[PDB]
Amino acid sequence: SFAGQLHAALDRISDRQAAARVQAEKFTLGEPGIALNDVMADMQKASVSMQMGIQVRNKLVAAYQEVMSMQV
Amino acid sequence: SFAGQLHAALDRISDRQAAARVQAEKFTLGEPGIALNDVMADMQKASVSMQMGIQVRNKLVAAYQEVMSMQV
Amino acid sequence: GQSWSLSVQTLVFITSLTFLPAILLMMTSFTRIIIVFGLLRNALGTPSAPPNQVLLGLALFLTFFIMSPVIDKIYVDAYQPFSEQKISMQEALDKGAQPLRAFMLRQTREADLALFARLANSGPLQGPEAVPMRILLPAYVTSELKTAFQIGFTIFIPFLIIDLVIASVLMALGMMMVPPATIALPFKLMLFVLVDGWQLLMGSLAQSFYS
Amino acid sequence: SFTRIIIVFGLLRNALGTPSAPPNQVLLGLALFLTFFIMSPVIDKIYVDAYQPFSEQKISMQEALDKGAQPLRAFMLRQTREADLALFARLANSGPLQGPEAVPMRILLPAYVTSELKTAFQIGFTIFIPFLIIDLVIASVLMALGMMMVPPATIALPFKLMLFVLVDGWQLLMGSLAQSFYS
Amino acid sequence: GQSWSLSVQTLVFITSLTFLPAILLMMTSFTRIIIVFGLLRNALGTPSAPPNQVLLGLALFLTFFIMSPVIDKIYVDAYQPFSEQKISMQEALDKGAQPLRAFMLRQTREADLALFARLANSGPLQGPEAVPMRILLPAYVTSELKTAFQIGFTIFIPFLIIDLVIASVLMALGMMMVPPATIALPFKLMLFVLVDGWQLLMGSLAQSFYS
Amino acid sequence: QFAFAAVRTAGEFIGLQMGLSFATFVDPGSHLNMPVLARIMDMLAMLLFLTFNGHLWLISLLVDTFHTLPIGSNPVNSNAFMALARAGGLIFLNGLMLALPVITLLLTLNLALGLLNRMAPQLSIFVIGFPLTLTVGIMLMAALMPLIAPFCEHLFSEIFNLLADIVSEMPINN
Amino acid sequence: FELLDQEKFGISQFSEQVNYQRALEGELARTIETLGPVKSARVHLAMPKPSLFVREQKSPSASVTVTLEPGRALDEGQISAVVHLVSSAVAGLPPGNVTLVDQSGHLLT
Amino acid sequence: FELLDQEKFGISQFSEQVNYQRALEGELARTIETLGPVKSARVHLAMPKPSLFVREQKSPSASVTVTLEPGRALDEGQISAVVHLVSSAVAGLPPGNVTLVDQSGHLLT
Amino acid sequence: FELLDQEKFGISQFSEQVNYQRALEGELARTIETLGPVKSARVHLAMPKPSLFVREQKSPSASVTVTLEPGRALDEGQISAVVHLVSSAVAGLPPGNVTLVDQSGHLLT
Amino acid sequence: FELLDQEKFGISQFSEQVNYQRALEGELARTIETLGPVKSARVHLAMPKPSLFVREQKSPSASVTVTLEPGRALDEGQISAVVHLVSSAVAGLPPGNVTLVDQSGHLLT
Amino acid sequence: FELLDQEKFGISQFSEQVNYQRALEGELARTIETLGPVKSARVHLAMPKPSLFVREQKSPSASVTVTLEPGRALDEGQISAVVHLVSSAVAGLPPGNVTLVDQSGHLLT
Amino acid sequence: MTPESVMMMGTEAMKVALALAAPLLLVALITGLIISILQAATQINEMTLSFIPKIVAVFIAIIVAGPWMLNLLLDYVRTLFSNLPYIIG
Amino acid sequence: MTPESVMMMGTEAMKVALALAAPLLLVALITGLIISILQAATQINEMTLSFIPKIVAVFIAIIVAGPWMLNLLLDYVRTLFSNLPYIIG
Repeated sequence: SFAGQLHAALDRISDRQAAARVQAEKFTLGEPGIALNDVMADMQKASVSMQMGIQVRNKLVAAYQEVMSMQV
Repeated sequence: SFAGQLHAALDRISDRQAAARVQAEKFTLGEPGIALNDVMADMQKASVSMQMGIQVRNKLVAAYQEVMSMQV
Repeated sequence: GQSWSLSVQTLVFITSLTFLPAILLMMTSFTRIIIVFGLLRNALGTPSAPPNQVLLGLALFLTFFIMSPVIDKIYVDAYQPFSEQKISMQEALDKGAQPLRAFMLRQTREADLALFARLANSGPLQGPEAVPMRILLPAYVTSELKTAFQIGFTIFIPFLIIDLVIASVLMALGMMMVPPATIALPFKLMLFVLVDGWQLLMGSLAQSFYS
Repeated sequence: SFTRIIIVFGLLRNALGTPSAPPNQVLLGLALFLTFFIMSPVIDKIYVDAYQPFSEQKISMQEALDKGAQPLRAFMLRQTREADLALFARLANSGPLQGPEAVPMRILLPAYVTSELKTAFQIGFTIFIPFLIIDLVIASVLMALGMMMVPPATIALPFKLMLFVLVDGWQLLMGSLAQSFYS
Repeated sequence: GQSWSLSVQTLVFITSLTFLPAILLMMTSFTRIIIVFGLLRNALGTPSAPPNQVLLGLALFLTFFIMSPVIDKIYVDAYQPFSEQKISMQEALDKGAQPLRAFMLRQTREADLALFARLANSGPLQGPEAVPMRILLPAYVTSELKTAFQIGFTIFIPFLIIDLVIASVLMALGMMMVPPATIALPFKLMLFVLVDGWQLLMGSLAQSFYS
Repeated sequence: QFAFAAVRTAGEFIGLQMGLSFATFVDPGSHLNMPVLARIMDMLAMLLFLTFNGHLWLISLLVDTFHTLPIGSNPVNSNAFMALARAGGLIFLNGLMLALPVITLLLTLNLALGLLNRMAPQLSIFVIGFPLTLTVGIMLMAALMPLIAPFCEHLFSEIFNLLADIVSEMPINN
Repeated sequence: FELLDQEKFGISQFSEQVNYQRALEGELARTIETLGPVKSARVHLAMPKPSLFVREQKSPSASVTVTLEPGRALDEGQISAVVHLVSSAVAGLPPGNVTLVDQSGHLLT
Repeated sequence: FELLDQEKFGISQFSEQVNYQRALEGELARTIETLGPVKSARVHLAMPKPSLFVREQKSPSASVTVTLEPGRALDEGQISAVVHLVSSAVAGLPPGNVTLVDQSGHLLT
Repeated sequence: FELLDQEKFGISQFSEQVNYQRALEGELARTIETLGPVKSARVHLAMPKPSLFVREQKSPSASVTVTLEPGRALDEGQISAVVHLVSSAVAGLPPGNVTLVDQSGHLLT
Repeated sequence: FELLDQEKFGISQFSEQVNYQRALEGELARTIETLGPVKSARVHLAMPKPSLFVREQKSPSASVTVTLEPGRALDEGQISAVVHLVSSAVAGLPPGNVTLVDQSGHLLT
Repeated sequence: FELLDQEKFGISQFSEQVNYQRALEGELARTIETLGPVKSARVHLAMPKPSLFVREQKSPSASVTVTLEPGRALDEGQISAVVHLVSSAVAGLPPGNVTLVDQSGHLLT
Repeated sequence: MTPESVMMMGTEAMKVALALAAPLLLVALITGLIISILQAATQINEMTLSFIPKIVAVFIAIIVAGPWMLNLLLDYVRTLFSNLPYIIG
Repeated sequence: MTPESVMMMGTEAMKVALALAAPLLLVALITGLIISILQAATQINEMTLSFIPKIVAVFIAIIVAGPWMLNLLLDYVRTLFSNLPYIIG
């Protein structure tokens, strides 16, 4: 179970980003009950998650290239 | 075909950049109708498009070199 | 269904831009072509006579011409709904891979996939149209590198016959320490160019891939 | 995991008599695919014993590392060799004991490495032997008729490839390698 | 009017700078020249008697000279309208590539062109000129590869004749069991240097290029 | 690799006695005779190394060399490179000892065939001699395999005995 | 029948699948003769599968030419007897390709 | 039987799987003869053999041509006797492909 | 028959598919003779093997030249008898390419 | 049995697994003869379609053709005697594929 | 025809497709002779295959030179008889390229 | 593919070897035979006096053979190249 | 692996070579001996004069031997590949 786990990770990241986006969209239209500090914190958490994801992607692709560029 | 797709992508990138540049020029010429909230956004989107294009170019040339340098 | 955000869509697309040109070309489309080209170059008796870059470019062009139909099918079925935002990336991947999977399965063997399934401990399939991408690729790769060897051997045979007959006739006429290879090489080259080995060979390879 | 598979594939490629006849990229891809197919049970067990507590945050890493490493060491112990383990124990002044128990990491890994190298060479020799037989017989028949100066390499190689494709070498070879790894 | 911005134009120029010397030179003019040089090296009965760097330099100089009229044509038709920004890259590239396309079309084999067109599944052409470069390039490569070996066999012939005659005259007097290869090399080299094979062959291949 | 090289030469010398020595003329291209009867023993030797230990015995030497040589400013002793260079030596020594039966038996057949010249001077050894030697020479290989099984072990220990003294007597040679 | 018995040094690849088809036609026509109303049949087959860069099936055909006995005529269900008698004895030949003709013209299929 | 008898220099592999099919047909028709109402049978098979790395069905067929004894007719369950007698003696041949025909037309299947 | 008759050591690659076509024409014309009103037929085929740089094959053609018996004329349905008798005995030949002509001009097709 | 004694230089791999099946059929039919009511049996096997994960594996079948002694008939449990006598002597042959037929039609299975 | 029957050890490649065309012309003219009003025909063909991907592909042509019997003239529908008799017996030759001429000039086509 | 096809492929390929070499080998062998019988009646020779006649006999044999030696080579390889989409299956 | 396992692998490798080559080796010498006898009894010869018949003699032996020589290498390697998980242990 590798591709399934990777797709689950991507699903979680995209879901968090979508939640942040919809919360910001709900706030900017004037719906009560949404806090500016709350939406800012959620957006920052989403950005941190995306940065972690891209770091993992870079590490994995670098390892793949290093391990498959060698000559047997 | 590959040539057609490449031409279409490059032409649309160039059209986006030209539209952004002409909008900025119209703004700096003093003609009313530009609120500075569109020129900056369009310039940023054009820069994003150029970054995507150069990343695709780097990946494509790397792949081409890798497949062409194989010892057959 | 849920749709991935643009920030991760571009990430996954760029990541796929690393594997897709390298592996999806090396072990999917023209491995047999490059193998048989190398074998033909060896059989010609003058290794590394044609430029490797020229051979690779010609092989790539022949590969594109070979896979043009399936390329067109996946191109329309993936891009056009994607271009009009009709489908999401997750479903677009499977929809594009379905015709490619069908074409790949059309060419593979049976014993290879059976052995791979038995190794993977997957449950028996009553319908052939259920092989996952995990099990499909190795069977196709091994079938390709199996058929390439026999095609190369068939190509090798006539030049071997010519070399044997010229060596035999030379030694019958009484030339022991005369290298036949340095003498037969012009004859092998003339036979190849006169029977149009390159054009006929690539046409036959294309027809074999089609059928 | 699979240092032996690439070695045996290289031995087969050299036995074929043609350098880099299959692309190195395709050889590595096939090796990786076979490796993951073979290790799928062990990898699944490791995934369970690691993620299942860790995903729900029930244990700490200071024990999770040991819990995830124990099955891998148990699997590797079968592939290791008693003589190599004993020699490394003598080198590193560790307690031999009558019953093996929790061989240290400093000793277990090199024994596995050298045992895999030894078995890889043993399989490669047997893979090389049939091609050597073909070369011997073709050279002998060429010499017997008075063609001692004709290079058999241009003659042996087509016969080697024909035999290799005719005996369905790839499928039975990979099956035998997988069965050897299993038992 | 439409054109490309400076950034995308320089991006395209830098990208094309990668293909241009490698392939646009390898598979266009002097691949058959280097093939002939390698065949002559093999025919001389000595590995790498002329060094590879020297051979490549001579081939590069020869192809530069050969392509001089086409170079002048493409220069005066593309660079001059482009060096003074009187034309955009979009059509400047096509105008520059047109003379080279015509040269490739002239140096092509009709059978190869027809086979490639049938493989590509495109037969609506009304004239030879309207062919696309995509179908023109592989046929040109194949024709150049054919003529390379066609010249190479003719290069081979004289050394084969010398070897055969020296072996026959050597073994006719009871010296059958001694290799005449070591004795044929001085005679072949003397013949080549006396006939001035290099200068004559360069002119011959230039005339072959001029058809 | 001296143990390998002596084994390598022994197989080659067997081949040279039947049909593999036609490279006696000027330097050819490919040897035309190398993989015929060399690689059979060029790779069988490493298996017998794996019968005892592949790297274990070599590694055990490396640890002991550190005890003998603690890495310092002591200059490397002389009169030792010549001794190990003088070792082979055994490359042709042990090569012929393994080659004792094959060399004699093949030559006796060579001598026997030549005696027929006085009965028929047109024996045509280019016609009859080569086929007759090959079948006997190949046959001797299969039946002489057990003779090689303990013989290879001789070189392994002898080189080990040579190596053990050199690495141990050098530190006390200062 | 004769082709299997026939033995020659030459082993022409083509004349192999033609010396065989000529025997099938002669065997198929020997059964239609042993069928009652038919006095003598004469069948030709049309097997053609060559194609270039295409998946075309290039399906086969046959043309029986029965010569009914004096004063006889094949009924409507006696035609399918001779159609399926040939459609089935030939690989990949549907019954829509078999052509039956009397000794008086009269295309029956 | 005949296949064992049919041994010759002929290295053709195709005439191997054809000299055999011609013997099966002659053996299958020797049993249908020893079946009571049948006086003489005549069966042709339509076995397509090539099938490597493809999903093509390549299903076979047969066409028996029994010639019943004077004054006899196969019953409704005597047809399946001769159908399964051939459907089972041939590899991969369902009973829906066997064609039985009398000496008077009369497609029975 | 003629192809069987034309058996020799010489192996002309072209003259193989031509010595055969000349036999087909002579066999096809032997049946049209045994057809009632026809006294003697004479058929030529136009099978074009070459398929290089051509979008379509363009098919094959034939030209029968029947010579009806004294005082006879082929009816409107007796033409399709001789058309399909040849259209089907030749691989890939539609009935729109067969040309039937009497001994008095009179293109019938 | 007799085929096993026969040995030849030829490597006929296919005629290896066919000369054997022809002996099994002749051995299986020699036992069914030594069975009481049966006077002479005649069995054909259908070893077929080896494959893996196919829609239908099909399996191999057989078709016994016993010829009972004058004035005899196999009972309902005497059929399974001859079915299992063949279903078990052949590798991978279920008893649902064996076909038993008398000398008077009468499919018994 | 007769030239095709003739066999020579030498086989010039071009003289292969020319010794054949000379036989077609002699065979085509032997039928037009057996056509009633015609006393003797004389046909030449103009087969040229150098056409690929060109605006002006070109086509094959023929030129019959019939010599009608004393006191006769081909009708308007008797011309198409001799046109299609040649247009169809030659591969790729439309009826718009056949040229018919009497023994008195008189281009009929 | 079964090993029988390889034997069939070898058999057809090797049969070409005999036919092509047959005119050259036969004329060379008979030439030595022609001299040998003519080397009676004062059989005195020097050593062989037979190799040079082999040259001219074989030399003219190749000339008279000419294209048919190459013509077979053109056809045998052409079928194998054309059968490549069929030797696979 | 005991040393017996090492040497047992070299046995059948040479034996198959002994088995495969012997029919071809015997044909070469048998044909040579006949000509060698012909090289007596009015001994006129050039050097051997036997090369042409010898090549043809073994050439026909290829047809005579053919498949079962090829079939020899086919099963021996399968036996070797059958014990690959078993030679190590």
